[PDB]
Amino acid sequence: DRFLPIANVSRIMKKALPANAKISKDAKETVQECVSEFISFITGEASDKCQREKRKTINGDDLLWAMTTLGFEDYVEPLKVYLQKYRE
Amino acid sequence: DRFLPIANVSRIMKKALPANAKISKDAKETVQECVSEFISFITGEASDKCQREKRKTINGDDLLWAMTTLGFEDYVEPLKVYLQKYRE
Amino acid sequence: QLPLARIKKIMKADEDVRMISAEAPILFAKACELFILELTIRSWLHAEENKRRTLQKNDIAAAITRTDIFDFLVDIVPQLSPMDREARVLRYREKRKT
Amino acid sequence: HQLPLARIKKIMKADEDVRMISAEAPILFAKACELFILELTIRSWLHAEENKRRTLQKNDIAAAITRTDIFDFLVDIVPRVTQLSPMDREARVLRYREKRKTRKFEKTIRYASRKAYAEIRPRVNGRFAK
DNA sequence: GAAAAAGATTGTGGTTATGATTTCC
DNA sequence: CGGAAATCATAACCACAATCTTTTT
Repeated sequence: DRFLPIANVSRIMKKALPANAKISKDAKETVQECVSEFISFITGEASDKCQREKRKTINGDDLLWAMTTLGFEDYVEPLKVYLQKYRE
Repeated sequence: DRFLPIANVSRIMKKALPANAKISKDAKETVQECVSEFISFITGEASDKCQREKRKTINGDDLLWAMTTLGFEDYVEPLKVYLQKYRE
Repeated sequence: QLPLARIKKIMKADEDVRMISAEAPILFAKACELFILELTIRSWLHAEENKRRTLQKNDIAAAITRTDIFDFLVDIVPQLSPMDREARVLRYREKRKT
Repeated sequence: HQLPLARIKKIMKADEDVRMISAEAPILFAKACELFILELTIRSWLHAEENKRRTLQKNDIAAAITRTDIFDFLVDIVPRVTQLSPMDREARVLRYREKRKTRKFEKTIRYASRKAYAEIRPRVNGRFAK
């Protein structure tokens, strides 16, 4: 629907956890909804920057700009690396 | 979704055609829809034979009985052979 | 990955949005991965403090509570100066009911 | 298999009167669908040849359906023990076309205490465990 | 005949490999 | 339309209580 598939989210949560660990269904549902709000959140600020700048396509630099201003700077440098190894 | 996957139907069609032959999108879609009707047609008739015999599990002999009844007799002998030779 | 298409859909649900570059959903797929991992890492800290080996909703709730940059998530379980970010978070939370 | 068993079961179970299905039934059906496709395609290719074409087309499938009596249950897709007597068989085709709309292809749970046990039980990696 | 125990066989869901569809050309 | 590549959907896997079918009582 309006969420990323819970099975992808589950797969990623496990990677952050030990083998011993198990995850509740409602914990998967919560993370799923947070993941979606994160997209809406970042997209919101980036979209705002584009309308201020008279442009109408959101690009990667917009998204990266939004993460830096919203406190997610830790993601920016690995994301840049990832962009280019993908060949941008 | 109510159909079998169009790629698989398409593979089986090609085995009945010459190498030359080509198959349109709409011909694949039509055959795909016909196969689903075949299943429903056979399954409904086998389902009735089960109710009449006050049974609740549709089994292979119910399918074969329906096929003969509805005029697909030409499949029955190969299917019985297919039953046993697969079944091992 | 995380599916590019459902990312694009979620992005375009904001009416204001307009056009999206092709690199953007690919960039989000990796960023959502990192976000899931940080949220999980910090939720797991809570579950350990309570000597359970199962991650539960209230662990995620505690991590959202504990870490400021997760402010925007406050409604799910009922760089910028600390307070300019707060204003961007509030305007976002109010648009969410719209 | 050349046709997915689970998807066959799905189509079978769209009939509300179906309860349980033996493990052979889908296996048998996968092979019967194969023969049905081969026969349907064989006869459709005739019509393409009569029309001096190399491409198989919807209207070829329709011609085969129209020419082949036991395919008359399929007349709706292309608008505009002994075998039943053509007339007896005809009545079963009409009852089939009568029932056709009532088919629901959404997931339905038929045995709830099974679902109860399946959602409470050990899984190694999604799989049921001992 | 009817009831009941024995014996036989399926439905059920979380994960991921498998392969089905979507996009190009 | 077929084919390659990229993207994405899901069928198969697992085993046992529940339920169906046969045999006993």
